[PDB]
Amino acid sequence: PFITVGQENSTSIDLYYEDHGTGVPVVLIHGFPLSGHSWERQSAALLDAGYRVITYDRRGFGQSSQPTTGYDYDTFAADLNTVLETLDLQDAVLVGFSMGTGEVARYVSSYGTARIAAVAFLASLEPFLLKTDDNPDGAAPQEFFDGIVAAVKADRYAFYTGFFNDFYNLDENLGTRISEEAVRNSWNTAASGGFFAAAAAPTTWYTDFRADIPRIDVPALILHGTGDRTLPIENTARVFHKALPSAEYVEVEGAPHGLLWTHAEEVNTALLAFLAKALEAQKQKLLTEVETYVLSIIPSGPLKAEIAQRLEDVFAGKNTDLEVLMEWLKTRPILSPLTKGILGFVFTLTVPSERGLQRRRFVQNALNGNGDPNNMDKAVKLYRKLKREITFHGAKEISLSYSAGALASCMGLIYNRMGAVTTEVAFGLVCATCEQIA
Amino acid sequence: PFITVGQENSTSIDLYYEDHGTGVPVVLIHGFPLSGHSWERQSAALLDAGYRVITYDRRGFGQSSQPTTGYDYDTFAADLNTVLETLDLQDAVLVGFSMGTGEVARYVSSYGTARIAAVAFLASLEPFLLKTDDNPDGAAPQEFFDGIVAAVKADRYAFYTGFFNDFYNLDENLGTRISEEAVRNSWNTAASGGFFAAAAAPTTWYTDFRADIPRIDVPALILHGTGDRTLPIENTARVFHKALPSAEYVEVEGAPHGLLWTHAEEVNTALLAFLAKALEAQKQKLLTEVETYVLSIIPSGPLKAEIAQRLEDVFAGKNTDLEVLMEWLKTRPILSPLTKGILGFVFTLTVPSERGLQRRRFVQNALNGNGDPNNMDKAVKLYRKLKREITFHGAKEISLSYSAGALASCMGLIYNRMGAVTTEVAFGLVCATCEQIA
Amino acid sequence: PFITVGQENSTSIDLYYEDHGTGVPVVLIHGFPLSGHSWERQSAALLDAGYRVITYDRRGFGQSSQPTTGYDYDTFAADLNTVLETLDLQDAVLVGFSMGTGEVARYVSSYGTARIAAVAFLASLEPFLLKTDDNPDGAAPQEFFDGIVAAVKADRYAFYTGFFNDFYNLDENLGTRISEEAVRNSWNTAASGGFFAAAAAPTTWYTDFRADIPRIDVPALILHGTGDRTLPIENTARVFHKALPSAEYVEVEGAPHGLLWTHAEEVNTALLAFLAKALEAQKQKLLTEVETYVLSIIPSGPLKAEIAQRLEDVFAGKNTDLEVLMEWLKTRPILSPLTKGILGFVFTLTVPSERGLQRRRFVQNALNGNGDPNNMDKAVKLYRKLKREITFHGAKEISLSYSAGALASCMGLIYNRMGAVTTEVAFGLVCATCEQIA
Amino acid sequence: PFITVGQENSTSIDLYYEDHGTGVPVVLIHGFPLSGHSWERQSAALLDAGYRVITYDRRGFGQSSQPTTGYDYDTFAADLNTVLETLDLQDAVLVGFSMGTGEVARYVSSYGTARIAAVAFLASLEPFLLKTDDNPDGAAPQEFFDGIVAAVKADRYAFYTGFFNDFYNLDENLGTRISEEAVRNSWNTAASGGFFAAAAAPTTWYTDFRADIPRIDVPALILHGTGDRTLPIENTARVFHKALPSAEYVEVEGAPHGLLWTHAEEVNTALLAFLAKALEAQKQKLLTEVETYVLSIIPSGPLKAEIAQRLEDVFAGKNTDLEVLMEWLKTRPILSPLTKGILGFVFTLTVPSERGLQRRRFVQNALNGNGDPNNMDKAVKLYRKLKREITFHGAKEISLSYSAGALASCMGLIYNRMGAVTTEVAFGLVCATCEQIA
Repeated sequence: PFITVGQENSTSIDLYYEDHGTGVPVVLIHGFPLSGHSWERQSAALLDAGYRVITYDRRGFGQSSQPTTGYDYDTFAADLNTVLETLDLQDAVLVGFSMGTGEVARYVSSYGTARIAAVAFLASLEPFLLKTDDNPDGAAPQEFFDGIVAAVKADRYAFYTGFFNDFYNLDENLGTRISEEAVRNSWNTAASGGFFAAAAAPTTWYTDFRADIPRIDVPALILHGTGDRTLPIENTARVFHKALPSAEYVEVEGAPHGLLWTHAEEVNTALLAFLAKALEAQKQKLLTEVETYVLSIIPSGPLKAEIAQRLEDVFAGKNTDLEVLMEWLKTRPILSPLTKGILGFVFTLTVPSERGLQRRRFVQNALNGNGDPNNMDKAVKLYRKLKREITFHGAKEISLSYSAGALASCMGLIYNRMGAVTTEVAFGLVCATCEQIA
Repeated sequence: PFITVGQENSTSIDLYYEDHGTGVPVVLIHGFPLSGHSWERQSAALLDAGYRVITYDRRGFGQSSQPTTGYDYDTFAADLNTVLETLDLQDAVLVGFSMGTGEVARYVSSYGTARIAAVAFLASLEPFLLKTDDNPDGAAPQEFFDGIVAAVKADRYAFYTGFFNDFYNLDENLGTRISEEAVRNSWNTAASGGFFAAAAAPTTWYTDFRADIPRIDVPALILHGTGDRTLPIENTARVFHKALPSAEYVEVEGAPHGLLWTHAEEVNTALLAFLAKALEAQKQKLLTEVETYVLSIIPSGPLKAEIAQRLEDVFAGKNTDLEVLMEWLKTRPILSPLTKGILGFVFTLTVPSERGLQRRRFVQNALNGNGDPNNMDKAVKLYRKLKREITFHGAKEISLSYSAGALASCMGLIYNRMGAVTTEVAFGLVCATCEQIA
Repeated sequence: PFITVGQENSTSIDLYYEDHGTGVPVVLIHGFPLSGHSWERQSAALLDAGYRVITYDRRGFGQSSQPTTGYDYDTFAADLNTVLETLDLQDAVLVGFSMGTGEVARYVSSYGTARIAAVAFLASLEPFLLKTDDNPDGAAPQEFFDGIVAAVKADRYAFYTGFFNDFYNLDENLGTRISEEAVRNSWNTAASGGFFAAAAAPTTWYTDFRADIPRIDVPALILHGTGDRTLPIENTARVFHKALPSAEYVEVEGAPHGLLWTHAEEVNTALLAFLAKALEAQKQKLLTEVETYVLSIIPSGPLKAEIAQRLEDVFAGKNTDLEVLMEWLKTRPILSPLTKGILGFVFTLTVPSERGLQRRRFVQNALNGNGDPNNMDKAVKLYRKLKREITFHGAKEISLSYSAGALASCMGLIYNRMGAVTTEVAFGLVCATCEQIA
Repeated sequence: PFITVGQENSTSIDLYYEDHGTGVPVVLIHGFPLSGHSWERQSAALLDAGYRVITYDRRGFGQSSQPTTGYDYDTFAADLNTVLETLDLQDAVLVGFSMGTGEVARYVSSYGTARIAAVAFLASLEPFLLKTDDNPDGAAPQEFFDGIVAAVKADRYAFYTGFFNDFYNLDENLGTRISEEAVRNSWNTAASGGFFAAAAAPTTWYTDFRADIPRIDVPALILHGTGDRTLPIENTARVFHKALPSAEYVEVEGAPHGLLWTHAEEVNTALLAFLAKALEAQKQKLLTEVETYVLSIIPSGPLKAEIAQRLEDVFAGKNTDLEVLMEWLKTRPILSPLTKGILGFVFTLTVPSERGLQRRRFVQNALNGNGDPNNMDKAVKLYRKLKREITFHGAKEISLSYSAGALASCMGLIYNRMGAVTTEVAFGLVCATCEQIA
């Protein structure tokens, strides 16, 4: 599986990637000098949780092409962008490691967070590795990194065995956390990378990410090992935590750089917990926002109280039957025919349990909107535009330039054949429909 | 004449209606199982008085379409809503009878009173007909209403002759209050209705309106016959009066259910009296509305209190001389020239005595608006729409699409004796002029 | 509700009709000289059974326009055609009465039975009323009918009272089966018809339908009253039964012509029973035909036996859960991935109980068909054509000119968004898909 | 350049006008009997200060058409309106001279000051020239003006030489303040005017503007010459100042009527000072508005406070060196590269001192935008639209319909000197660029 992301002379820059599972897209960005297959312990856990794991090999590493140009985070983010755009991910999760944490930071700070739901930084490079007079929180001067570069061009293969000695802490974890077989393969992966890439990659480690940090507006997770030899914890995560206090901070005791394998159990537990927590918060933040707009059409009374509980009992996840709901919604005294349709429309999008009902008829008759030929035509012009939309705020703004009858008819288009459009965009119409009747 | 209010399969649910006369819109809603033509005696009196009679046929009755769905007051009110919206009525009058009294209450409790000036409940269903343990004030248990439904489904046509026997009290009024021919027509009307409508209509009689009663904020009239056999007065109007004491209560002695025809002379007298009283209340309520917008331009001080008194002493009908008003209005130090014109313009329209003398100039120079042909042209374009306009909300709505300079010149047109628009639209200009200074 | 079906000089020929309920379309064609409202006892029973009742007024009768041309069964069938085409009915039921039985016969013999599922003849005219030397089974010579025509032009209104005297047998059923009120309305309906229509309609009674009878290839029901005075049972249904022995024959004892009201209970019971029986037979005749083709792809073994029972337990109507079925279908040893998708596709179309499952994934991956760009394109060309198709035989023939992979991909289009197309057309693809793999 | 403002028979009434410079729109209205070109000394001074000079010729004078109807101030103001509306001026300045002062006064009392920021009356006609019994403060009786009309109709050309003798005071200023050549051109202009215009114009001089004076709510400037022979200062400006005390009053000593040329130095100083005061209130509120959008890209912190100070110290006009600014902007840790370019782009547009030196590089690399052929192509499509635009609000709205990458690249085109739009439009790009990054 490849994705063309560039062009070099006569050759085309293609990246190897894998696409597994179904659900919330989770992008795993590996680090130096491994490939996407180094996530194999994290991949298994994410697939069991019900996520969609998408891993790719960075240019010059793994099974991807090996160019001699474009080795900077501005290009790396551009490659990530191309991957996200081609695969068309919405509300995805970016998880980075080593060099991968830089790609996550650079993408959010350059391409925004229209497609991103949450981020995770495992053994990050942030905020700065280069120790200068402007930033004493560095780990080493440029003379150190230059020694590494000269070492790779000297003997790239021999450099690996020494690098992995501090990567997994073989003087501490060999035969314990990581077998001798696992070390050999990690060497093979590094050896199967680009010769020019491994010599150019370290020159990207001392890149300044200080300008990229405050552009993070999504729930973040900063995780780092205490026994990390390659990336000193005191020069990375500690000052990063100060720059982004809102991010969940987790230190793994006695964990090397490659804590993806050694301390897999600790990382996998903390990562799945963060995702289960952070995505639950936004899923619910759209539900209470919809509930706000939906209750703004219901006249104050006992029903406005009753409708809220039937919603809350659904928003929490308590089992409820639609037949009783759809019937109880029909036999409602205060509610107008128009608002019965809107409530029924919400109830279908909020319950995983459809109860095996094809569809209801009282709402279809309610969502007609007086059946005006010019009004139904204004509903299909909207329906084509909502399919191209991705965000909640995007769906609401577009569907606010149409009449209330048009929105209802447009809701009818979505009610019979959904969908196409997605639930986040679906709520954008509903929140717009209830807002127009005010 | 039809108004589309719904949709059924391939067919459209249309309602037959009539629009006669010019003046204050009066909407007459018939009851079971007649049509809009049953108001022909009340209509005639309203047409002679100078009102605007608007009658429509309920779905499944009269000349309207005959659907098999939506026979509840929420649909009945929704249909009523669509009718009011299409004709775009402001400060209209709702008169209900039998089932029609239910539609008025449900409309007010669901769609508000933005278009309603006053309401009237003739032989009401309110508050409840179904006699249960929670409400002993019912007229009969559900087994009774179900017997009627079963009687209709047996032979709806044979059911009519028996129904009309207690409807008009033929053992008391036949040959006296109502001829046999008029009864024949009432049968034909019932026979020309929907078969499903007549079988679904009785199930709406025992609807609870107790939650809708206190939502009535417009002047109401509760009228009922003492000899009503179909709707016992002790189970309807008597307990209805306790829930809404503010409503004018009038009993017609020895009057049956169909008192629209039998005691027509009595009903028309009580109804015309109610409108002349309730609208007089609103005429002055528009004057206080003008006072509201006009005082929002006057600076806080002793004058803002005195001006309110100068307005109220005129609005009530107390005798006042223009010479004192026009002179005292002229020699005011703090008030700007613009607000002098608006105050003078109001003062000229509310007092009948101009004395047949010259015109004034200080108001004329402010309301001239500099006398520019294109500015006067935006005033005559306004003048062209205001002579064709009838309502207060209509004049206001139109002159808000014009420049601030245009409003001044248009107020000048009516003051300078060029134009001659109605009193209600003139205030629409004033309220719009005062609205622009905000 | 009107349907334009013709043109006369400056005027347009429109027909009044009603469209109620949802389900299998049942067209009720009234007789002379009533309207569609005369089905009001049959309409109520059909609406409770779950059918879709569609009644219309014949040209020159009821609320329909009253032309002076086109009074023949060739035109009457043409009008029926226009109604069926405009409403777009599929697998509908034609029920005729008096003159209406002729319209049913003429339509089937001229326009085919592409839209017809079953027919019913209540008090038929078939096969011939005119008693000549060629057909002694007539009821009267032409001199009799000519006396009627002269009687109508003499006094159309007076003719009705005498006609209804033999129509309902008032000397037998008045005050018993039919009230005096019901008779008055039937008069009103006849009086509200076309003056020229009532004088031209009888000249259509002695029309020869002998050439139309053998074109009936659908399940039929011949019903007639024994006490029918207008249409002698011995001259109609008796010789009709001989011409069509396959038709269910039912005689109602002591029933007049208008047995629609008098013997409503007997007719409604026999009609609902025939429909419940006759449509069950075809619904099942498509299921066993599909089962035949579906089992023709499964290799002989224990599963071919097991798959048949899971289908039969569904075809009968026994409750079954899809989750167990879809999972058991997945974990099948002999079955290829391709055939798993087809079985899952059948299981979704056969159960009313969807169990509240959004959709399955193993079948979507199965129905891909190797994901060939040229093969998926050949699937959408088919999908546009299947929406325009109506019959089972029509769907099969079209979808037999495409590759097996195209059908699978086309089944995928229908699997994600059905539908669009309908189940009868849906099975046409399946039966074609399994047939191509042979 | 012409503006259609009316219609006369087969011909169209067009006015010649000029639109020069960029900044606050200043409309200069000339007087009798010259043209718009008589402002050439004020135009030059206003253009150097950085204003936008807009002059037009009154109907019947200069290069404008010469109709024989519509010679009154109500029409003159109407013409001015059409010009202001067509050009769509916002917060403009109306400056009148001689006969021109009446149009400014006449415009403000009819169309408001929604488009007007300030007004200026040079050698005004206000408040009244006609000496009557109501106003002894007049300049002349009706017999004087009638003598002028008769003098013009006698020999319009000969009238000019005598008129200009008192217009510029040739017996005092000839050869000193104004040459004989300048007078000759002034003669040519008057002779090229309408014959009927010069005979109808004087009849507008004695028009009453007293009702128009108190409607002036904007900062005003009353200026007049003391040695004015055509308009005696004691009968015009002296009593005008009393009617509008809030207006800045400035008398030019020893100045004739035509003080636009003779005392240009005196007028330009007083006019620019008046403009510098009334317009300054608006000048600062747009600069802070730019600052508002610019600060919306800077992350909240200590720098957001320092950057605000760096903006304010430049907007006021305090001397600052770009080398320190561009270097300090370059060596900023928190600021992203993209926002560095925008700040540098603003810093380059706000300081007049380029030092006649080189360009900067850190901004060139930021405004590149990844150098994508399609993103850069969307930048040149914008540049074509921005060269034709004039206002700040106009530039912002257009460049808000393009992508963020295009805006960056478009800012690059103008910065790398591949284009040249105005400062007001330049900020329109910046303000549009900053709004999209949110």
